Amino acid sequence: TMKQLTNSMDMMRQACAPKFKVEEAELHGLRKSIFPANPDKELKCYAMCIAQMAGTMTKKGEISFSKTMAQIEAMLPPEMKTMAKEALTHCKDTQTSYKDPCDKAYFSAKCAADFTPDTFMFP
Ligand SMILES: c1ccc2[nH]ccc2c1
Repeated sequence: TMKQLTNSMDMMRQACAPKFKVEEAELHGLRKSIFPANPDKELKCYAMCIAQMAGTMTKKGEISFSKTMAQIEAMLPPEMKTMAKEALTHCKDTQTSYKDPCDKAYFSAKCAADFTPDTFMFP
């Protein structure tokens, strides 16, 4: 149900957010696909914390396509799996443009948020 998904996301937020000096409005906006254009590293590294928590960012700091697909199939309602997978496919190479894995995580999520703002949700 959406409550199971939302509660899951809140859990990840609560584990990651305290470790970073994020601005409250900026953190809140991510849940509804509102991604600041050029935020400070606190918000970007929060996004990495979340990716690592979802187990989709490796130790080496790459975002795994297969692991993100699997998370999509497990966590999303059947009516949302298709756009999420299309978003992932559209944004799969965003990470190759950034050396810093906080940028990799943040701008890959931002890519997905820009691509499908009506559906994307971030912890
Ligand atoms: C940021 C970027 C890519 C991601 N895949 C799963 C979580 C996540 C967060």
